[PDB]
Amino acid sequence: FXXSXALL
Repeated sequence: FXXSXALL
């Protein structure tokens, strides 16, 4: 969840 792990 919350995108790819780049930002979150």
